[PDB]
Amino acid sequence: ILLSSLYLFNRILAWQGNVKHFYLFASNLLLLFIVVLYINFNTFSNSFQFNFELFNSLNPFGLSNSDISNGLLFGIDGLSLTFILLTVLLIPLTLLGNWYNINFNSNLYYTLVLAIGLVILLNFWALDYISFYILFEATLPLLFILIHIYGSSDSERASFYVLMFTLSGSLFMLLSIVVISIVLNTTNFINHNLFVLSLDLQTIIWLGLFIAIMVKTPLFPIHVWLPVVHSESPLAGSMILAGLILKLALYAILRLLLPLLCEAQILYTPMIYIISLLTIILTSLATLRQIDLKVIIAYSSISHMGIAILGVCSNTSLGIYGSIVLGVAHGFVSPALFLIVGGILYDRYHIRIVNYYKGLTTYMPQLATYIIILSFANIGTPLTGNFTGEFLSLQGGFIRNPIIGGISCISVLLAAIYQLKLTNKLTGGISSIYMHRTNDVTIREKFIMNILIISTLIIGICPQIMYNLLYWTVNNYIYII
Amino acid sequence: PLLSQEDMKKHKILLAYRDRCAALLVPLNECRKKNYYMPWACGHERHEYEMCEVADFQRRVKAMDKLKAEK
Amino acid sequence: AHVLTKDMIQERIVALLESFDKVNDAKNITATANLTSDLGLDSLDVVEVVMAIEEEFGLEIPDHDADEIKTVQQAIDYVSAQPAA
Amino acid sequence: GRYPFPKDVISMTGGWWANPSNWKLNGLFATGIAVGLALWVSTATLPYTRRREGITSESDISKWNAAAGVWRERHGKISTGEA
Amino acid sequence: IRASFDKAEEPMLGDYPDIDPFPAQLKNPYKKYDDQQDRRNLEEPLSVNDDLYDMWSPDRFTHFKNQDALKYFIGFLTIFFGASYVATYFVPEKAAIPREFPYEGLWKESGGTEKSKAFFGQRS
Amino acid sequence: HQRPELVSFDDINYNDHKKVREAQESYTREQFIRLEALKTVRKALEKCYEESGPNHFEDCKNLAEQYLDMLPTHRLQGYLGYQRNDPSK
Amino acid sequence: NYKWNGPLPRPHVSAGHRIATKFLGATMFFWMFLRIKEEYPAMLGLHNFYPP
Ligand SMILES: CCCCCCCCCCCCCCCCCC(=O)OC[C@H](COP(=O)(O)OCCN)OC(=O)CCCCCCCCCCCCCCCCC
Repeated sequence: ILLSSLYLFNRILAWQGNVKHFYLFASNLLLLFIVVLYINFNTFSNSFQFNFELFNSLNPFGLSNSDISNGLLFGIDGLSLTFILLTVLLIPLTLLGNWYNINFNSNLYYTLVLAIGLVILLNFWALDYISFYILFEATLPLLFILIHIYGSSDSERASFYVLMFTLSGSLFMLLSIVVISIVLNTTNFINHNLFVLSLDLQTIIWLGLFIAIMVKTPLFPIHVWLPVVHSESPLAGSMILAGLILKLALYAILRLLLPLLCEAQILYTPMIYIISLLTIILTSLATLRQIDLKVIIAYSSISHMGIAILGVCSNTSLGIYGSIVLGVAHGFVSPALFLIVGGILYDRYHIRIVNYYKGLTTYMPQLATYIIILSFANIGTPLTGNFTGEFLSLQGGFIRNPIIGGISCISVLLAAIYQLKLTNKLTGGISSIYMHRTNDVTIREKFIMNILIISTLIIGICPQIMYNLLYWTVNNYIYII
Repeated sequence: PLLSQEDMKKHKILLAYRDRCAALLVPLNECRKKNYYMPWACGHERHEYEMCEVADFQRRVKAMDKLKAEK
Repeated sequence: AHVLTKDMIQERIVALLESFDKVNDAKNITATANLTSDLGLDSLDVVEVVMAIEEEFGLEIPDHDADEIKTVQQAIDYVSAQPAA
Repeated sequence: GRYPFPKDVISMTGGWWANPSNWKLNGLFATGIAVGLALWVSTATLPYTRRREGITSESDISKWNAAAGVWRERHGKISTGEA
Repeated sequence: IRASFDKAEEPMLGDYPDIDPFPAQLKNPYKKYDDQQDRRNLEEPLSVNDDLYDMWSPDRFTHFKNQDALKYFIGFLTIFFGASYVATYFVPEKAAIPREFPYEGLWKESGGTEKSKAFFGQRS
Repeated sequence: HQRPELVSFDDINYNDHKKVREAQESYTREQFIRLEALKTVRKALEKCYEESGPNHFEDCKNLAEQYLDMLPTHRLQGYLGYQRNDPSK
Repeated sequence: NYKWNGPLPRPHVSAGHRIATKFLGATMFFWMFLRIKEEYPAMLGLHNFYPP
């Protein structure tokens, strides 16, 4: 199979010359395969189901059935399945959004994009700390290369930011993982809630883990790399980064931190709430005085992640469900806004300064409708998944701490301010003098945006449709005596 | 006559209307239900309840007069 | 709706000037007449006239342009150049 | 009145003074779809409709309140303000 | 140049024109501009805090000074609230005693219980 | 309809993962049953209120008090608190 | 618009609009009269409910 499929790949490359059709086909097959897996997934059980092990000593190149397990573990539960489905949904759209604007070394570009997508998808399958960390860092070289070669004018500094900040956080994560390894001599996620470390040791390990979470989510005050890396990334890099790599952080909290360091998490929760309220308020305010389109869209994601964090550390089932739903809805909506600003407007006019843009409704009414819909979705209109996520997250946060959650309810207003201030200038007024008329949104762009819009609407009208995968998870991590 | 607690529940009188002549409230509300709350109808029953409330408020103004006189 | 014609503008302006009192004469008002010279209007009287013209046609004259019109032809052409008149 | 407008601009709302030459036949189609959708949903949502009162009996209500009292007595439950 | 926040930025510019910012809303609207709606001509220099002085900026009103408008706002509120509060004193007394209800104020019908009749129950 | 057998954390040796998983799942399922009891209470209260209207206070006092009582205790609380702590000591 | 700076002609208004005006005005005035007659004591304030 693998030999034959490799032959097929080689022949397609030799004859056609551009791998991108093969990659699109492949990613669609992967999506279908994951859907088949969902069909055969038992939901009346809190146990990992499609388990396999790699690089075991008895079978380094195959799967292990040995009675000693020294390789890397993989498997899924409902929580991993949700994000995996999101990933396989997003990857083909990431390939498709750059279908025409890459005219050089295109095969390498598509290879990097598909590789990053596969790395994240595999990362969600990881079942122990070491493999999780391995696949968690494996993206950074690919992101560095991609941003450096296929990025905009300031792409060199962008690539250095995206590598350095994430390494900086990941190495403290590595300290915590090394401490866990040498203290427990185990690394798995299957039974790691069974080990009850001393409170002081929990308090120490929690620091490294949460520093990694601060850099990767990001949270205030170490969020300054994200707006850059977004603004100078090419479209696929921005869509992947906004839609999957940030959710890797939330998945990291739920999988690595909460089951193992429960008591220390209980001790540290108000500090988390300080940091999340900081990120929400301060980044939302800082968004008001930006002049770049992609930078503003990037700043939106940080605030939504702040609300997600407030949900996920609320020690309530509603808070956790809200954090997950908000993560999924953000993965639907933010790639769409990035598609607009960095693939439609940027590919037509090759500029991102806000002053140039005005009154796009006259020549491009369809693009204006899309902007309006996506912006009201981003600020949390009900019947959109974003609203369900923000509402449930805020419920959990208000329960966990009434004052802090009540103040956090100002995020609704702040989000409306920056987003609608942007869309007001973009859609209306008299058509700009600086730019000329160009085509309206095309069939491909409309297809991608329709996919994202219908996904967010579907989970916004009936968020319950996710519950069958998540009803174990909403109880697996809350710590009430 | 003051209505029975059972009767007053059975007719589902509003709490604020449950007084010494909810007895006249019951037929008035029944009339108001048969007609469609039209202003011209239920005249007799409406006047009857109002004349209750006249007597009712009258005993009240006299009670406040007595209270005032004490001071 | 309602649309004006150059001759309509000219007729309204002629009637306007006819009813103004500080004018020298009514018959001498020509299409190319100079208010300053022919009709002998004061510094301020032509100002009163331009205010009357804007009040009549329902427009607003900037300071730099009001003082620029010196003849009735200039006034008629200016009023015909503005779409909402 | 009116003014020139670019003809290439396609909007699902129709753009400027959209008044298609076959508008009466498209209108027949539209009203057919309208009556179809309205009637279908009016019939489909019929089973989920009910009145507010008269659904359950006094028997059920009183027995449920009595059961609630039984529960509150099995546990040690005083009333509000009962102190 | 004029405002404190623009003055704050003067050390932070190096070789960029220190522009005096003028609210674009207050530029008279009868001059001609390349973009009439924004009242800007092409290649006009931009103040560092431009986004606070363009047309899209929050509207500014010229009639009263800001401080003076604050004085008026606070004055209206104070006079209204104080006049109402002092008027509360010079109030006539009513003529009819408040109404009462049977069964010790229907404390049974508004829930209530024998042990707690003060929480639920009318004037009786 | 599945009725998996109930297991408790107190009896089990934490080194047999099958039993530990069963204990976790049993605890969760019992919490969900308690939720169903709370919802049944609430639905009965809604029907009571809607049919009693003005005298809903007297008619529904018991249900209202019971619902308010079971609210703080019949939610989810998750198993980590009880498996990671032994209440005896 | 034949005359300028001169007395204006009597406005021309449609028959229907004059008839609508007459009907609306007649109805409002008649309704107001009927209401005052029917409610005079209560709306003006009479028959004090206090004891003499
Ligand atoms: C460079 C970064 C660091 C690299 C570290 C790790 C590199 C790993 C390389 C990728 C290989 C993993 C994917 C293939 C392994 C799974 C093969 C398999 O057969 O699944 C095993 C599992 C159980 O199967 P079995 O027990 O045999 O019973 C069959 C009953 N009919 O059967 C199943 O349940 C199905 C399991 C589905 C797994 C989905 C995997 C998602 C992505 C697949 C391709 C990913 C390739 C990644 C490339 C980039 C590198 C990360």
